[PDB]
Amino acid sequence: SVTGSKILRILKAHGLAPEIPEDLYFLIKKAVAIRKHLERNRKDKDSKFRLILVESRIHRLARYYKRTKKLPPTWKYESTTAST
Amino acid sequence: KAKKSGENINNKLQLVMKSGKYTLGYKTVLKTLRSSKGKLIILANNCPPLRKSEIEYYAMLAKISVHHFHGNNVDLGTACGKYYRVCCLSILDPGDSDIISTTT
Amino acid sequence: IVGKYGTRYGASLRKQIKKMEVSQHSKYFCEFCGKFAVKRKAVGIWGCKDCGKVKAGGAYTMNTASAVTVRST
RNA sequence: GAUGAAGCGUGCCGAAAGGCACGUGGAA
RNA sequence: AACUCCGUGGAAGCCGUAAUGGCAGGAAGCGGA
RNA sequence: UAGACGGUGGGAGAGGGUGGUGGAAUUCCCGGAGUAGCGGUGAAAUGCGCAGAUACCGGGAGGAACGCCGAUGGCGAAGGCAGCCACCUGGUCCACCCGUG
Repeated sequence: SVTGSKILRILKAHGLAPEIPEDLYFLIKKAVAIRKHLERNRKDKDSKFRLILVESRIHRLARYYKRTKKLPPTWKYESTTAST
Repeated sequence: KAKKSGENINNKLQLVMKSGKYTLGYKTVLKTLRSSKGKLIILANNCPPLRKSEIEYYAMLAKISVHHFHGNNVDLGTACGKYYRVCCLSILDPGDSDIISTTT
Repeated sequence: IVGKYGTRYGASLRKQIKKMEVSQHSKYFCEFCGKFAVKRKAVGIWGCKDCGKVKAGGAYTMNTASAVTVRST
């Protein structure tokens, strides 16, 4: 079949964007574009609520990671500008 | 005709940040041009007036390809607490990438 | 802000002086380059300390609601 | 000589928003 | 001396002030007008 | 991996924000033609009209709303949201069961 060596060959070329904590980064991309949307459109309160909840979820993932590792919640707490 | 493209730019230069030759900054770029070492010049959209015309002449005199983007930060991270910004980049180096090929 | 006025002049007068002047003194994004280094040089006169670009703008804001409509039309 | 506004800094807090303290600054 | 400027140099957090501030559109340093 | 989240692919919508724009109607103004009333009510009167109103045709200006479709319908967390166009943007459903665990 298709063996692990030749698989990682393919991974290294394209380094691998196929999926996953991804979760955090994807939501950063959501947040960023939503923030820019709401830089205009200051009157869109409803989607602004969705921003608040995006930012919240991001933090909870970061805190999750930080906790369930002492290494990743380092970066996460900082990049979220979360905590204090 | 596609779904977002969009920003295959962003992820394209995203790699360069870890992969590697290349030089950032106006002066160093203008230098690369005059030295004729640069291969390509990427300019940010906003980029100051006459500040862009400079890079343009010397890009012309040096026969350097100019790919109009630009520049910025890993926006998502530095956004939060993070960019530095870049108004131009000079491909004296792309490595495991290919932005040089059919794209400007 | 309006604190220089002490207990004089009343609420509206100084609330608006502070409002106008806060906006007034905010970082403003230069039209030529894109840097946030535009400062009022005289009401309606604006300049970027970065590249020196001297612009005509509103009296207390570099851009007015009407000057924006122009760009479109 | 006194009081000490905006602005700015540092620290802490918050996902952000901002908030608090201390300092700086000196307005009228 | 300060200010301005030239060369060099190549900082992606560092330089600087009483304070504001400065920087890859190149900071400090070194050398000059 | 049975919750949750993500991926790829299908979808509906008066969800929100900015700019634009279409036609109907009202008011006013201009021109034309045209007289003695118009309006309004249970009846009336005030009112407007011979400096020519009302009814009619054409031209213009301006503001506000968006007929039919329209539902017993749809969207949103609620308040609430309906002419058309583009841009920016939120939520949400379904299929595959692919990823995190």
